[PDB]
Amino acid sequence: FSDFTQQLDKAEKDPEEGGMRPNQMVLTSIDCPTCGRKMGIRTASTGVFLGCSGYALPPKERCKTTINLVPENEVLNVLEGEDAETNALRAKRRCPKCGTAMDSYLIDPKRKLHVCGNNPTCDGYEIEEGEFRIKGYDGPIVECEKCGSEMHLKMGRFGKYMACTNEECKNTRKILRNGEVAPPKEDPVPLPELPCEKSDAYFVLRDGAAGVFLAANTFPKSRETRAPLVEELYRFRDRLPEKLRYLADAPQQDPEGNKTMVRFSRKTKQQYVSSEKDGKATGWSAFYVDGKWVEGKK
Amino acid sequence: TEEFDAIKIALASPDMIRSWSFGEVKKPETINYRTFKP
Amino acid sequence: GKALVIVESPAKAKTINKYLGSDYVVKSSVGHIRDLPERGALVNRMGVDPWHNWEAHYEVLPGKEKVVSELKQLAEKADHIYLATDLDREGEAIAWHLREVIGGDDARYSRVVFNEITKNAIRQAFNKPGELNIDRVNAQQARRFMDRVVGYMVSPLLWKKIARGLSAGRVQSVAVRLVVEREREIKAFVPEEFWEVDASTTTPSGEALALQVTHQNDKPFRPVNKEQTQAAVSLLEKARYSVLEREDKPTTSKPGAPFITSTLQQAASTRLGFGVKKTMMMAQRLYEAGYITYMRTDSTNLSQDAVNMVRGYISDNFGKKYLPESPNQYASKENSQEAHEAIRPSDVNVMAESLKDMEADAQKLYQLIWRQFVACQMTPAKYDSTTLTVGAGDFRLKARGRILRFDGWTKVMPALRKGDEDRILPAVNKGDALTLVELTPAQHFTKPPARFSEASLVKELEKRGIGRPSTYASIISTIQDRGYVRVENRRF
Ligand SMILES: [Zn+2]
Ligand SMILES: [Zn+2]
Ligand SMILES: [Zn+2]
Repeated sequence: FSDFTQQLDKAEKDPEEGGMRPNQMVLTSIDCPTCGRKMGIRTASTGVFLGCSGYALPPKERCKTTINLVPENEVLNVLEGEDAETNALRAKRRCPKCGTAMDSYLIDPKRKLHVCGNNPTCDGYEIEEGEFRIKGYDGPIVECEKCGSEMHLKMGRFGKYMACTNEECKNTRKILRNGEVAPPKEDPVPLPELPCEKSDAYFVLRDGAAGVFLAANTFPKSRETRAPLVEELYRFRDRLPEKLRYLADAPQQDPEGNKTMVRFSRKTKQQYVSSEKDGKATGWSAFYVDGKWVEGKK
Repeated sequence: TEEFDAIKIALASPDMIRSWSFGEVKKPETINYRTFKP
Repeated sequence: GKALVIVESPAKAKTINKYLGSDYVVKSSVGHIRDLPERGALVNRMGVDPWHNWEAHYEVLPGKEKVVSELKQLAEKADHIYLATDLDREGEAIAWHLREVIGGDDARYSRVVFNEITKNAIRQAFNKPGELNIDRVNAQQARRFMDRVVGYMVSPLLWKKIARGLSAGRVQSVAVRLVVEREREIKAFVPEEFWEVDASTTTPSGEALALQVTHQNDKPFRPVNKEQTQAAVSLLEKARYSVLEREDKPTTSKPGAPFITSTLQQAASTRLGFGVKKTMMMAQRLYEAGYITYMRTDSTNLSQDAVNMVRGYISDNFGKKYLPESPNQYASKENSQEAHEAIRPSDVNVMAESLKDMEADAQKLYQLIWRQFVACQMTPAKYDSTTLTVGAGDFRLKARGRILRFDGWTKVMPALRKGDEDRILPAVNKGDALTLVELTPAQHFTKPPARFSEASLVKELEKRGIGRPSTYASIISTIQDRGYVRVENRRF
């Protein structure tokens, strides 16, 4: 501990006193889409990314625009055997200022970027009219309904959203409690009277193609998951938007006296009610068909 | 109507059947029960 | 009354309760049961106080409540509790925690170590027992605390200087360093061009003989460009070729050691395309179904029974020429220790094809483990190696051949493919003339160091004693999730 603390304390100090160097911006000739300025190459726990020096300027002159740096993945040819790694090294550009090889990244469907291996100790950079494809980030592959391009999952200051990789389209979906993705955005209603159980939050009611679901108000942090009970809806029936009221009319309990929950029948695009015992389905369901509620075995 | 003279039969080329169809059906769905619409 | 015995692995318990029957109540802790969760907040978070003589705050794992509980009431109908965890410091510590969670009086506790499953072992277990070693326990507490301090005190520094979500650790950070150094090694690599020249010739009889040029003017032949390669071919085309020497010699091939966690992962990766995590999942299934021994081990040792069992099998299924006079010996490390044993089938008589209750991949893994275990105790493969020395002007040429005479261990573990020396050479004697047919020049380039694979990095870690069998897989994942390295085409 004595040795360790000697090192830790020294590391805590300013770089000039021998402290740990904080991350370092290395600029490059690229135009920030928000302000055109030169752009620099940056590392975060998320990966390696392209940033605009306005990040270091106070609010008045602050710029939070960022670009993701998609690397060119080395594709070693198994048929080349021992050659496969050597040719990969041959494939790389070499830095002007030093013998060190360079590693390659995509900035536009027209542009490609080379960065030295000893970055940021070495500041060599190169920019090429090279065109390849670019991904906004990575996660659950989704297809953008507005342009057919791939859509991925992204994280930020607002939790989790879903966005399309085509730079020409900003169509962004979103994550929801009990489904892969949610079309664009939808119509929510809050309830302060339903407390969460795994967390201290409160529950809110949401709608989407997935169905109608409850969710916790600190959604990115709580991420708590359940469908609403019919008796719950009946208790907050006044808050329910005009369409949703019918769900409150639905039979609250099954013939065994178990309690009922609200589910979405994807095959028929309609809400239904079902009952569970010991958390397992009772094999009973009721549906809404032409202004009436009908019930039977699943 | 069409005043045909005879009837002919043969195997179905995939391009021919695809030319018949006015679209592809890709899901097991039939009709909605909230509103009786396909 | 009834005696309560406690071991680490459930599978091992069920097996012990058998070779002991009733009268005793065997159970397992299924792991550690308890662990950790100036600035007071920092100390509360770490669970240990470096500024207060290392006072700690252990607490049952959020997933062992039942285990601990069910173990509680069982302590009632128990006369004397027998802690039977592993003899190493980790096992010793699990015993220490059990004793402090179950409470009672020291005399109510005893420490026993099980050699093997054989009754010749489970018996001697209670024969000459002892109690827990406080020194061993404190040694493990020291390691656990040092790893804690580093992770909970260095990471925050990273959050401040570099970025949030970052981590640092004794094992974690050097694994990354290894990948970083190999990366820089590759990016700085500059391929070197070199040429090779081979010559096709005819013996005085008419047989074909391929030769490689090895020397010129008595210096290793290694042209670096086409020009130099041409200057040489021009001379070789006009030269007279004659045999200098023919060295026939008996050579052997030896089987490898039975598997350990690291080597199993590497073999499964090279011969079955299995990733480290998958290999361990299949191995886990096999162990729990009683087909093989613990999948986590760093020792290639084999018990005498295991050795008699396999020799017994080799003897009935292959014959004498495959059974060595006495057991094959290996591993002489003077600092080596003894722990569990090597990974092998629990019963040599059980073939992979008879495990119809296992997935196909688990059968493939079992077959890999089986064959390695049986080949290990068989006789060497025998070959007749031939080396031909040829002279041509100022050049020296060579040809090497090999003819299999006895497969030995390769009977159970075949040569996937013929090697470069697995060929034959025509009859020719010293002084014989050779007729040149054609000369083939070949351009080549040195290649950069290979990239690490999951198993490959594990191999490097174990080589330097960095991780543990039960943590290798876990390490490979953490460095990826943390964003320090990435895997592509199964390479780091
Ligand atoms: Zn900007
Ligand atoms: Zn450079
Ligand atoms: Zn789009």
